[PDB]
Amino acid sequence: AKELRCQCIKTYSKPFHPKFIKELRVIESGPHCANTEIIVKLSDGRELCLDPKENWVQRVVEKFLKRAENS
Amino acid sequence: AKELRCQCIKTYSKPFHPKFIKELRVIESGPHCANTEIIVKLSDGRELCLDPKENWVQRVVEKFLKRAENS
Repeated sequence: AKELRCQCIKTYSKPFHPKFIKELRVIESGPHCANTEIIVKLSDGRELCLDPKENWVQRVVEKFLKRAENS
Repeated sequence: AKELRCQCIKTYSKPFHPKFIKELRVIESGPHCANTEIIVKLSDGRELCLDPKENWVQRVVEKFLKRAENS
């Protein structure tokens, strides 16, 4: 219990399409973060962090849910 | 490329409250699963699988998003 950083320190400043998203990850404020961070994983086997502060993020992410649900 | 099982083979048949949920995980149909599975992680450091086929799942999960977003 000394110093803990959020799971996401930076974000992605480039809107994309869920076509590259295969796995979604959302972590609520934890003992390391006092806020909320929406993480994601690309099929290429990579992991990035999005900022819910951007409208395009709420969209590309919304589509992923509507796509994984309709599947 | 021989045999791959879905990330979630079983599900939870007991509705609960997002109060125990700290991290959410959603994996769309992959090379191992031809469908969609909503995984989740409890603060206790455990991981289970929910079935979007249940209405209470769409609710406790919906609250998590509305809670992590309002935070």
